[PDB]
Amino acid sequence: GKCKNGLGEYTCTSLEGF
Amino acid sequence: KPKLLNKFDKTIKAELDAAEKLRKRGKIEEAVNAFKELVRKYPQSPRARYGKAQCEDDLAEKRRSNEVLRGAIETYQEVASLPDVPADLLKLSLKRRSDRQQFLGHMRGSLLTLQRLVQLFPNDTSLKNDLGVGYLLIGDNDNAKKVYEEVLSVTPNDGFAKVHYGFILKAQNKIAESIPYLKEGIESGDPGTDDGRFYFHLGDAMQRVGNKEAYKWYELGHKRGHFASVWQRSLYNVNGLKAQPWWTPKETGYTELVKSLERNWKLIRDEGLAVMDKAKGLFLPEDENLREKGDWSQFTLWQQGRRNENACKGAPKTCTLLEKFPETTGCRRGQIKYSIMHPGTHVWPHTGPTNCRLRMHLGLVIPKEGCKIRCANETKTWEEGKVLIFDDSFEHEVWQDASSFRLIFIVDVWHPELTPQQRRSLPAI
Ligand SMILES: O=C(O)CCC(=O)C(=O)O
Ligand SMILES: [Fe+3]
Repeated sequence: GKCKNGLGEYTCTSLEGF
Repeated sequence: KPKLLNKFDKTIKAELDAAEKLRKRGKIEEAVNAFKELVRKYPQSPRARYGKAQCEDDLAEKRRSNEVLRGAIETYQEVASLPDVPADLLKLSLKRRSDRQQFLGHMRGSLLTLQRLVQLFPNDTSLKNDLGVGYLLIGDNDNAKKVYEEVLSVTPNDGFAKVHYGFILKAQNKIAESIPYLKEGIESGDPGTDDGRFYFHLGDAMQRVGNKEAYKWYELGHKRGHFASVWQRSLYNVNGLKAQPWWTPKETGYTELVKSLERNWKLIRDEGLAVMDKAKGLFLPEDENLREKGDWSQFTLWQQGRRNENACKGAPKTCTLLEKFPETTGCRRGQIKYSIMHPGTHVWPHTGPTNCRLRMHLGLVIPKEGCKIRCANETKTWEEGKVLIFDDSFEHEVWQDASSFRLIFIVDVWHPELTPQQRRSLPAI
């Protein structure tokens, strides 16, 4: 899920390394 | 301390130390070569293999290369496959493997590594806590919950497990049940509990049950550096951006966008009404547990700076109008969407995730009574054909007590003080 309007997810950004 | 040397490795400590000294002195390419030579001569050496992996890790940092890091991740696994690996080394190698897999976004790979760690070290509660994080990162709250229930069954006062169990309960709308876990977890002071996410959700859970202590926790979270202020509680921030709950068009600098929305508001309204009448399934119910009650749905045209092509087939003129304004279409930390709210709706006080956007609202169908929005300490109402602008990183709240539907158009823009460099490099939200 995405943090569209709140902070409901554990993390809001994706992990892509460097 | 750690015991990293097996019997044979103690016999080659001089060579192993010489290679590690090169690494510690920053001669990474020489250190890589030294450990590669040791792995050649002593293919079964766990310390030599770990040294190779550590050098590849440092080299990946030096070259900012995901592929070099992928090599290190494999070598860290090779350490675990070697004979007679000391227990401390096995844990360090697989822990770093999982951590680097997470950095790369290989979340299922980290999960398999964390599962192996728990199988190899069944009495290590820290490793189970790390497995729970692995499940949380992949979005598997059900399995994460079971992990923290296992931890709390053996160590009931593990504060890391308490805050994370509390976080899961809150996400599942078990608000009352979540409060003691979040509160006791934070109060434990255990490593990993001093985290803005737990302050954020403890205070919010308290607000939802009417516990007036919520803002003492927001105050503490601010004092400990997690929140810019007690009112502005976003966690994905660029420090120093102008912080104000309400903005005028001129203050944002986006006056051409505002003029376009207000001059052309009726076409935007009409396409929204047409979707309501003939394609109402394009309106999706709000799905972030932000409603106490009522009906609230959104029709999204842009998200994370990406146009939804199918959605724009339903509002083609509005999407054509908006494409001239990359300050909103390219806002990778915002959306562009219709928002309908019906009578009997109360939206809980909440904050958005980031201070990097401002949120514009164009009134489209506004009943004459019953609709209002609070941001921080100030409450306003919408007008048909007019734009309001607030910073949703500040706590805000909405009520719908009219006798018919209320339709607005929500347009997120980059914070005006973010430079183009920043707008290009911030990760999407
Ligand atoms: O009034 C609405 O439709 C949404 C209010 C809101 O929470 C927001 O715009 O962030
Ligand atoms: Fe909101």
